[PDB]
Amino acid sequence: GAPCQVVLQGAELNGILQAFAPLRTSLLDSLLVMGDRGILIHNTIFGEQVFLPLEHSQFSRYRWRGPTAAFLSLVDQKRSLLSVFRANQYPDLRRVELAITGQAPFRTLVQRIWTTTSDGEAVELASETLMKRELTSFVVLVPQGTPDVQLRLTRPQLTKVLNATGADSATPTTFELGVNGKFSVFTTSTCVTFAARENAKTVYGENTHRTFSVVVDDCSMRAVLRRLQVGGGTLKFFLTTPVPSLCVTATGPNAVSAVFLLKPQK
Amino acid sequence: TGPTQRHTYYSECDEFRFIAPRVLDEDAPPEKRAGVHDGHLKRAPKVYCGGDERDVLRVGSGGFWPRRSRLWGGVDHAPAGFNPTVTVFHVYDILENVEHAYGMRAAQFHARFMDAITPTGTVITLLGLTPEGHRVAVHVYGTRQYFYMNKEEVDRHLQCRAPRDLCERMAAALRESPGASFRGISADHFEAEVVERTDVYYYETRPALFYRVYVRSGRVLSYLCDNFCPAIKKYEGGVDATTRFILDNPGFVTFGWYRLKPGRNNTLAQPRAPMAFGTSSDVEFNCTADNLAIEGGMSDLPAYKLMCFDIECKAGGEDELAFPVAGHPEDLVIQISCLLYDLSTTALEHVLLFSLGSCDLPESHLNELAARGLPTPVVLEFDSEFEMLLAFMTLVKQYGPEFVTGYNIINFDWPFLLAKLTDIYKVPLDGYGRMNGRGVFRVWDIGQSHFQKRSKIKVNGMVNIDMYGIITDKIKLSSYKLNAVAEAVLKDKKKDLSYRDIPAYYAAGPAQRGVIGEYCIQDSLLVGQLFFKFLPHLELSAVARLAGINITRTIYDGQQIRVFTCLLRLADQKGFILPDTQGRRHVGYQGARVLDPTSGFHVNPVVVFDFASLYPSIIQAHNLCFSTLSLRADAVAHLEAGKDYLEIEVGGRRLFFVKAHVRESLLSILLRDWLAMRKQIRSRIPQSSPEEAVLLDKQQAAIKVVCNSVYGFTGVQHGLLPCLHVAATVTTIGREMLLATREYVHARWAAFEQLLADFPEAADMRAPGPYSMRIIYGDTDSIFVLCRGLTAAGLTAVGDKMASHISRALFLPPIKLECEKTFTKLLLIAKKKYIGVIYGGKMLIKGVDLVRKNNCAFINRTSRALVDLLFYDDTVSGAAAALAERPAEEWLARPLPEGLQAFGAVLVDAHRRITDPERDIQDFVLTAELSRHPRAYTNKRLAHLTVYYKLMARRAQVPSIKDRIPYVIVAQTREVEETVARLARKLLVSELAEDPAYAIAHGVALNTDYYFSHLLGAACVTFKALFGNNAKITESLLKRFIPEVWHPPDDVAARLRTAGFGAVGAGATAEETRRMLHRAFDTLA
DNA sequence: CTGGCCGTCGCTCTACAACGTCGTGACTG
DNA sequence: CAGTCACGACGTTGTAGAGCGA
Ligand SMILES: [Mg+2]
Ligand SMILES: [Mg+2]
Repeated sequence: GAPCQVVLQGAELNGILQAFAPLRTSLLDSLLVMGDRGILIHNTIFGEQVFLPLEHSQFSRYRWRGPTAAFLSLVDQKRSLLSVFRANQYPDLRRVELAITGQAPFRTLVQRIWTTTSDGEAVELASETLMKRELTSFVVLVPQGTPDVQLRLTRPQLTKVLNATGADSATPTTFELGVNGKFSVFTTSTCVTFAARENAKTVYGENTHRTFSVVVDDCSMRAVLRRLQVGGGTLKFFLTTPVPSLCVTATGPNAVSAVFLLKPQK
Repeated sequence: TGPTQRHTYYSECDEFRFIAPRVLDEDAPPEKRAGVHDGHLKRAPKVYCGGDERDVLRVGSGGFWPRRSRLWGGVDHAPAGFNPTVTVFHVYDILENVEHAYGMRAAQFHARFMDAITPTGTVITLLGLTPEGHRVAVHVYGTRQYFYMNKEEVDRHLQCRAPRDLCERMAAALRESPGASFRGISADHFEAEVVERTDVYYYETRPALFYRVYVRSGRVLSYLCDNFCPAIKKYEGGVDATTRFILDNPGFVTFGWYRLKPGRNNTLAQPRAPMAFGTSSDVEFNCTADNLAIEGGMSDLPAYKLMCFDIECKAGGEDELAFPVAGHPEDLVIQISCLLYDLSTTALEHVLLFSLGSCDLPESHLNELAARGLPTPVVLEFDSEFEMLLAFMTLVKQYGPEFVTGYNIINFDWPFLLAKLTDIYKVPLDGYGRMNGRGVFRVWDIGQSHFQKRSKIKVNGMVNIDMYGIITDKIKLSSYKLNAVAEAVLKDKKKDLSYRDIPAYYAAGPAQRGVIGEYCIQDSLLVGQLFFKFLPHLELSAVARLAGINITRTIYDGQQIRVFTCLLRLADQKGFILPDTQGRRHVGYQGARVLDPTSGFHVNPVVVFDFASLYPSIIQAHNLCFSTLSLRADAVAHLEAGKDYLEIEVGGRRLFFVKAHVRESLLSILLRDWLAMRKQIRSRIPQSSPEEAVLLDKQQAAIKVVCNSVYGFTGVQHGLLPCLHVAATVTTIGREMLLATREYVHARWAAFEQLLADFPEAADMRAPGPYSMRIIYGDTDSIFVLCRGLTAAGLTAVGDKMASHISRALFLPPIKLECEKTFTKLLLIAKKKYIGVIYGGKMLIKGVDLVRKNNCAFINRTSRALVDLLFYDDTVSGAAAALAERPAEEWLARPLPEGLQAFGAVLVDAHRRITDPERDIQDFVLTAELSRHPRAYTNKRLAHLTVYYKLMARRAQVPSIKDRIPYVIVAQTREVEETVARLARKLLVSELAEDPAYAIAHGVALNTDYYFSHLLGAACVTFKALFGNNAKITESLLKRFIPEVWHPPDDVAARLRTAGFGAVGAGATAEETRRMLHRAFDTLA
């Protein structure tokens, strides 16, 4: 048996695929990092940070012996370790495995694939098997602590927030919450509001109680959150820090998320 | 009184253009120390030496430089009663000049000679030494050039009744001529006679009557051949008088010992009176060719002098860092180093330094010279450029070195001098060679001339050998700067003064000028050493002797004229005449087969069979010639197919060549006689003295070079005597032989039993595993045979036996297949590209990047390390053998074998070193040759042309055509991206190319992405063959060895840190990275 | 009573640069 | 939900360098 083992099969592989289907080849270039807690995918889109965590709970079987490991998704700058989950590229899947080998400073991941064969006998797609070495000296910065305020939007609501921001640095936008739960965003033009709770314009969340204002010259939101194809999703503010930032998450275990750096207006 | 013919060199001078740096005026205020004085001055030119002073042009009891001259202007300076007897003399050079009886009125020539130049005539001057060291000129009278025209054709065209009619027609045609140059030419300037000859082309060509027409002058002959009757074919009109002299007299040579002797009616060579001398000789004679004989048995070179010289220049314009231009009056020659050697002993005799301004050589340099037993440098000082150049040209005239060498003298040192002497000053050069006037003294650069192979210099009696030309033809170097060549060939590291250092050293007083002096002398001594290592004069004279052309033409005039002249000698004694082509597309015919290689790394023994002198042997074996070919089948109907002629299809046409017993091929006769001669010479090299052995070695090499050229001669479209039927037949037969060898080997020794049936000695060569013997490669005349199941140890001999067996099986007796070598390992990469190790142990590298001049030292060293691993490490050798067990695509999906870890280690180390900020930029210098003039390029966007125009913009030294231009590829900074659009994203290599001197000086960074990509490229190209010959798979697998690193841009990292993001990876203990993930996943949620 | 040029062959790989096309990719009514 | 303007990468040709073999 391999020293480290990961398996997706059946509904679990049906799950991960169900999770990945909306990603739309955005994440395929990425850092992939691995531990006992699961798999984490990381990439920058238009400069802003993007992540997809996958907890060990989503895997049919798992292991993790050795330090954290880190890979780049792109294999030989052409194929990728995530290509498997671009669901229309392989409608035929039945199992996928990851295994790791080599000692802790210089490991290698191997990825293996099996498919339907007019029957469930799971023939191996041997030619498609992938190998990728560990990054020797990677450094990646990741979220920490807890969001200070959370707000929960449906697909209509979140898209209308994207409508409510201006499109570029020539059209800066301010996100706000006013006292007694008046969430808002505006861009001189394109002013909108949602009524917070701890029907169309109501928003649910946590720590909704605190009033604040943050402004954004960054163009990114109109592009990033569209091309991760967000459905329903949460705003998760990190408002407290000298520079605040906003994690906008999706919904379901496809919790693909992007963190937007804001103006440090005191 | 006065010389019969006027001397045109300066024997006296009292007004000249004085040009001199103002910085030499030590008492002048600095307001007045810039630039040059330039004005005419009414003094005789002076030279200063050791506190003494002399007129440059006075010949007398003193003298600051040696002389080997008798006359000066009209004065005879030989001691009274000087009248040496000449019996034997060595000839090194031959001139041909036209004399006129009327001009020779008052020279007291005997009637024999006057007759020969009566209207006018061509005189062959043999230039030479006596064994006592006197300079000799022997003027030979009575050699006429001639050409032929078919009698029937010219009788039809001109209605000639007689040979005298033809002469009348020819004189008339020259009289009514543009330019009116043939004034008073007469029918009696011509003789015509009727002879029977055959045109050399085709076996069917019947003998016919021709008028042979004698002409007294080359000018006449060349005009008649261009203009007389263009419709009527001419034969041998291109042959010069020297050639006629050499061929019309049996055994005569263009380089070698002669004797004077009684001629036809006991006639004797007449000594010329000194006033009738044509040249700066000590003694001169008039004679006819029957007064001459080869002095056989006399061997050794006489005491000829070699001058090795080097000029240095200084710019004078406002920009003193601009490279000097020659045509600019103020860009002066400031020093001329001049070393005089005796060729017979190799001894340095004189060291002469010419300097504009005072010049005190450093004592350290004088002591080094004194230690080495070298003559103390005489330093000659001049107040102006003119006086220095005049003095140098005077030394050249008065000392008259028969040989002149230097380094890049043809491209730089000579042109710069001649430009000054002819453009700035108006000195006629035509008296400054051996003749006293009217001689050639000329440089030809390549220029726009599409044809011209090299730059040339002709000085009428002075053999110029440029060591830059010699070295680039005998050593393969990325750079041919003198100090690189010194390091490579002589094994001396030597400092080399930059042109940009010269101005400061010049203006820093006499001692600093002395330092420039030291450098100039050291340069010239290196060049001396190179010359005496390679002994280029011995090679060249050997070829000159063999080919029957003069030494000068041997050096500058190509390969064709060598075969042409030998073929002419043989055609003559057979009754053939050679026709001249009138006037002045990729390939003319199909060449050699190269088999498709079984590409891979072969660890079983590989034997190489190769045909010795394939194309020469084919020409002999199949009796191939102009004169043996027929296109018409009609031409051979009286002969029997098979036994009288070869019928062969060539270029999609049926050719016939008759066999040797019908008619023997002229080309075959040449090659047979030469190869006999070569075998004879090599049979004596063992039982010879070390001094004699050097000469014999030079002789046999000359023969090899000339034999090898015969095939090419036939293949030249628009050459002297082309025949593309012969050239194409040679390669056709060669193609058939290579395939025949393959078919035979495959059939005959498919099974080990069959090999043992031929070679009992194979019985104890059998190695473990299955026997097979298959041809894996072959190119032109070599074939490579992979011999599974046999041991390398015995293979050499058994293969020599097999080669000899295949020979007598398949091929006619001059043809000989030989077993050259066995490889124990062979990386057969591609056609014309392989790396392997010979059974003795030696690595042979062919075709690949490691042995190409263009690529930089860094990439080459790394490549050589990877190759030395694959071949000379056991572990890696086995791993590379083990890759071959599987299809190449599978290696993308399995761990690469354990042994190839070391090969990985080398790439990792190279990656690490390439990005070292304390790298030496010389390791990154790429180079390419200017093949042609920059405006003869179609694709203008090339790295070396980019650097070429940058150098010219910067007024740096512009490279000559055929020079290798060094460059580095610089980092694409925004400043660079500017300069480019400032010449009207990712930029091409060409745009990021730069002169390495500039790159050093301005601290320009190298393009590491380029150089590392190019390393991985060189690796990938070479080791494709380990991985199914697939470049994409190999690039992938090699790239997997490098330690990849990912971290965000520093600005982003900083900003994220200010927003409370935690770290994973480096910069933290592993447990902190674990901790941080457990926060991350739950905050991403 | 003044003028001339020049003058081995073909095969082959590889890099480089220019040219055209291809699959992707967010997109609007 | 599909006709669509646009973009980075790929394959292909020609040139050029430079060697291979006579
Ligand atoms: Mg020099
Ligand atoms: Mg050979």
